[PDB]
Formats: sequence, C-alpha cells, structure tokens
Amino acid sequence: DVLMTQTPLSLPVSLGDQASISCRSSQSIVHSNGNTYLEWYLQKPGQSPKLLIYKVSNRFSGVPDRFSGSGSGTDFTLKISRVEAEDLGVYYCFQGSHVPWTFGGGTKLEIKRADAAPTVSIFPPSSEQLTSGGASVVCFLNNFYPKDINVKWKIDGSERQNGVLNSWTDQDSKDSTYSMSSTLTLTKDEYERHNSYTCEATHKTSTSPIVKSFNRNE
Amino acid sequence: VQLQQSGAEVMKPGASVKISCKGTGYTFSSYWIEWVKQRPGHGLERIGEILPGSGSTNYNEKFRGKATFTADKSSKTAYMQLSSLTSEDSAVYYCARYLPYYYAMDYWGQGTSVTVSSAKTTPPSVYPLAPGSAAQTNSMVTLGCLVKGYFPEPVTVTWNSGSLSSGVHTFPAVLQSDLYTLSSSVTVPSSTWPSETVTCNVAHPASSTKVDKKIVPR
Ligand SMILES: *[C@@H]1O[C@H](CO)[C@@H](O[C@@H]2O[C@H](CO)[C@@H](O[C@@H]3O[C@H](CO)[C@@H](O)[C@H](O)[C@@H]3O)[C@H](O)[C@H]2NC(C)=O)[C@H](O)[C@H]1NC(C)=O
Repeated sequence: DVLMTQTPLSLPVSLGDQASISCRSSQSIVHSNGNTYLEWYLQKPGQSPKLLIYKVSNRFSGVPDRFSGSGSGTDFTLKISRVEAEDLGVYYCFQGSHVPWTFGGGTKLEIKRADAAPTVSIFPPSSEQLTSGGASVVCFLNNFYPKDINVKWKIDGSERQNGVLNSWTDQDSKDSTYSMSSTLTLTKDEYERHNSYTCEATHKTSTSPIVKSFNRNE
Repeated sequence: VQLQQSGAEVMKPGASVKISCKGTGYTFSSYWIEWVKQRPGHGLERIGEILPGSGSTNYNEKFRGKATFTADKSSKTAYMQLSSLTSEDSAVYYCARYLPYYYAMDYWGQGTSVTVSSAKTTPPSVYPLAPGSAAQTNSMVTLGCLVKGYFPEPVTVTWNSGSLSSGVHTFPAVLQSDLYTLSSSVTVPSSTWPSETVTCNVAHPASSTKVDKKIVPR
C-alpha cells in the first residue's frame, strides 16, 4: 500500500496567516490520463470529513477560493491564503491513484496567540469518597498555552508514576487555551498512610515548576 | 444524495459487529462505498471498498481478514462485518461514496461509533469537589465537579439552567481500569461562590440517570 506522510504534525498559525501543509508519497502517484488523483479533506471536531480539493489542484464546489493545491509526482502541498475560525480542524491528504487508496497522517491546524501561564489547582477527595472506600486525588490546570506542559506526581518527597491519568482538552474558541486534568486513585488503606500530597507542573512560561500541595495531617 | 449509517454499537470482546450504510438519491450500484476507521486518538484509516453493483471488494493490508464487506442491491445498503472484536477496534466508522478517478469522497455518512468493552450499563457517581481547606482564598477561584464510574458514553454536564455556561472547562472521558470518568471545573468570583449557589448537573441518557449535587464550602 502506498504510504502517504504529512508534515507538520501540528501547524499553529494565527488568524490571517499563510498556511502550508505538505504531503508526500512513498511512490509516484501519477496517472496516464494526464492527471494525478490527490484530494484534501477537512474534518472539524465531532463531525464527518469534508472534501476540499481533488485531482491535486481542482477545487471542489462550494469551498472558499483561499484554498489551493500544487505538487508533482510525489510531492504535494496545500495552501490557505487566510485563516479563519471555521478553518480550524484536521487536514488529510488522500491519494486516489493506486489501489488500495490511503489517507494521510493528518495535519492538525491551530491558531497561535499570547501564551498564558497555567492556573494550577489541587482538590482533595470528598466525604463521599471516604464513605465509598476510595481516595481520588485530581490536579487541575486551566487556560494554559502552548502544549509545552508536563505534570509530575510528587507526594511527600516520593515520585509516583503508577495510576496517573492523562486527560487534556482541545483548544477552545473564546480563550483558545488548553487544559490538563491529572488524577491519582488512592485506596483508603494507602491514602492515610502518607502525609503530604503535591502536584508539580512545569510550563514554558515559568521555568520553575509551579507547586501546589496539601497535607493530610492538616 | 445522502448516506445513512446505522446506530452506535457496544459489544463484548471477541464478538462480531455488522454496521450498515444506506445510500439514497443516486445510483447506489454504480458508486464504490468506502469504509474509514477513525480511532478516538487520531488518524483516518481506510478499511476498504465495495462496489455494490458487482461483488468487487478491496481491503487494506492492516484489515485483511478483520473486515468483510457485503452489499444488498434491492435495499440500497452496504454492510461491513468486523470479526474478533478487540479493544483496538473501538472507534468511529465512516462510509463514503467514491468513484475512482472521477469523483472524490464528496458525501460521507454520519459516522457509526463502536465500543468494545466487557462492562455493562452503570449510572454515574458524581462526587462534587470544593477547594481544599489548606488553600489561600483569592479574588478568583476554581470550582470542582467530578463524575466517574459510568458506562457507556455520553454524559452531559451543565449548570443550573445554564447559570454559568461560559468560562467552564470540561474534559474528555478516560478509563481508569474499565469505567469512564469526567471532570469539570469553572471559575467564579470569590465573593459570588459562597453567596450565590453553584451546582453541576449530570445526565446519563444511556442509564436514564439525572443527578444534581450542589457543592458547598468545606
Ligand atoms: C479515459 O479516456 C477519456 C478519453 O480520452 C478521458 O477523458 C478526458 O479526460 C481529460 C482529463 O480529465 C479531459 O481533459 C480535461 O477536461 C477538463 C474539463 O473540460 C478540463 O478542466 C481539464 O483542463 C482537461 O482539459 C478530457 O476532456 C476528457 N475527454 C473526453 C472525451 O471526455 C478520461 O480522463 C480517461 N479516464 C481515465 C480514468 O483514464
């Protein structure tokens, strides 16, 4: 199967900036009829893909003129004259030349803006957790940018890597910042044994990791 | 023109599922039906194609033997059968109309979600959380609402009649061991949180479960 590769994996570009997505093929995908069949598809979150370009350059009906394509035997690129809110999504290159036909790796498109420092927070368990016989420790990080975020679960001088949940949120619209909620599930037999719980998070904006902790002993 | 896909499916590991794509408004037998798999993580992977007029079918190397295509000409429907469902097979599957070399994937199905799991329907266990007592109170603070131990998707979280919609940051569900969870935190004035009442609503249509647990200061 012809292998098709997309670069970059992510393409942060602010509004109105030129956007360039490149797609390459493991083999030439030209055809005898004078055309090479390459199409570009765009998928918004929680929606089915949509056709943008086909046969490399030919533009689909009903799509803005800003989109354009170009390429040759094994190198192709997509161009957006101006970026807008609707333009946000994932872009795939599709080759329709050699059976079987394969999709590109996907090139997520993003809008860069003034990076904001993360607002870290830590929430200990609740009475319901104690009654149920469990202890859930969750760390919150809201309105941060860019994806240069790392969270370390250091507890009373001990770094614990087991049972760590990685769940971040895609960029929003109003704020265009991400979020990152990490959780650590603790049992009652183990929850009370330790004394200090801390959530170390490091971000590009603040070189020194931000520290938020609470002590069980109180 | 319109491609209508079947409903969502939840099946146990090792079983086999059969999803259907129904095309109307065009010559169903003269257009290839393309099947695409989108794992929740990332990427579009074409499974294969079938021309309903004939029996011709193609499969990508990764799916040869995993998927089998069948089509009914009398009822304008095409079927894909997945055998030996593992946990990796859980994804959203799309059906698209394609005519090689002439027309691209201009029309797509709504998308069918398949989930492979050993669990059964379970109501959510909403555990509202509040800022820890050992935490300085400042002008702006973050609230806490936690939902866990629920299955399957989805679960909608909202405030009382949309009391505070903007500024909320929900997060995608994740699996601890087998069950899904969810977190949601919002920013409210420090002077309004204790005075005004803030609560997070939970709805689980799959379990027909609705919950409402207000969070009060510790
Ligand atoms: C099978 O053979 C036929 C006939 O040789 C091919 O039809 C020809 O296809 C080319 C390329 O699509 C057409 O030229 C193009 O026409 C469009 C629309 O006018 C124009 O925008 C392009 O700039 C280019 O001029 C050509 O008109 C067409 N000829 C006829 C008689 O239809 C067909 O492409 C071949 N198919 C395959 C799969 O090889």
